[PDB]
Amino acid sequence: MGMIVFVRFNSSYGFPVEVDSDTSILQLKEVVAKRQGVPADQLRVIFAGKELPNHLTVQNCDLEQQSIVHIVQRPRRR
Repeated sequence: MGMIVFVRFNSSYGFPVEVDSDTSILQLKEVVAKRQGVPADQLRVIFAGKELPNHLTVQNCDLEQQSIVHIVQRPRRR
């Protein structure tokens, strides 16, 4: 109980985040906004070829135990 999803932000590897079925994408983004000092509205979550919107929750999308997501910043100088 209590799932782990790994979060990769500007790194080659993702850190473990305890989440559950009710955790939303916006909330997950907020863990990174607080770690990087960047606003959550300038962050996006990409998972298994899908950029996931703020309101979706874990039980409402394909995230499962130990999924790894890639959080990127927008806008960001390329």
